[PDB]
Amino acid sequence: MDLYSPPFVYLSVLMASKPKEVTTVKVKAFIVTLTGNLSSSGGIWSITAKVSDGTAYLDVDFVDEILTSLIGFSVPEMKQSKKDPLQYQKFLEGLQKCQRDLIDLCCLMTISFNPSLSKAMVLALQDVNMEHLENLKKRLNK
Amino acid sequence: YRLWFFQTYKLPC
Amino acid sequence: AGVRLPRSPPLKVLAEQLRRDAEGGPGAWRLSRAAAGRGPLDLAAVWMQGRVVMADRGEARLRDPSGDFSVRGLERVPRGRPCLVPGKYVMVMGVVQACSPEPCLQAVKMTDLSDNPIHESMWELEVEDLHRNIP
Repeated sequence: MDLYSPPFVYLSVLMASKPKEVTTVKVKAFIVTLTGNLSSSGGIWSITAKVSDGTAYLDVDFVDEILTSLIGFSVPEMKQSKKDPLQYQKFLEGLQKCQRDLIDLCCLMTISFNPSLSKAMVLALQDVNMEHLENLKKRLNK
Repeated sequence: YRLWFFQTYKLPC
Repeated sequence: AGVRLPRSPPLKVLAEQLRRDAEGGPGAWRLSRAAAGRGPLDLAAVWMQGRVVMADRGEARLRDPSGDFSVRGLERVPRGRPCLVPGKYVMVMGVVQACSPEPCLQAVKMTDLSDNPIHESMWELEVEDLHRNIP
């Protein structure tokens, strides 16, 4: 099994391939646990987690862009919202939506795997579609 | 077992 | 915070696979792959999916395409979109407590998959595909 085989590959297969360099793969995964709080340090959002695809556990960080899109607010927008109660109330709403979305997250994750640090960055999230179903049928020779 | 999602979750092992 | 997880990953399985292929006992569950001519898989943690057909405090019974399974301890797991009512399609991460007459899990997470029906279309194929790629 190829690391480019659609619709997704497996972490256990990635690790067994013993990659020397940082490697992009797409896996279907959920968050087993978060491993830190949401952080805005550095001027950007980050949060660490352990995900599983059913074949392995993987420490990951999520990119700012993903967390901005779940919350509805960038770090600058969050800071600006502290300047006005009505806007800050909207950020709190966005934060609850994000917390919930991380709890329920189960999707295709494009991840950048650093084999030296045994961890990865999640670059993008994608929901499954009928093409994914068709690719899985084709891979199972059906 | 223990998970964290903005609070701790204790589960039986 | 300082978290603690099952030693092994949540393997994807179907109810019938537990019900009929599991052996060993509490705390030493293993799944037979004698049919596919391969060695036992270790079975603490699982990833299972189904339609909720019964909900009662923190227990649920769920139906996947192969059969029913139970889940205990849902009052303890993270609450996303509420989905512990009949009709919801959900995933469960759990630990295997019994395999027959009816598979039973201790719940670690349960999360809603209802808002995209394509999860349900894919699930049985996912189980099969994952099983093919474990040596």
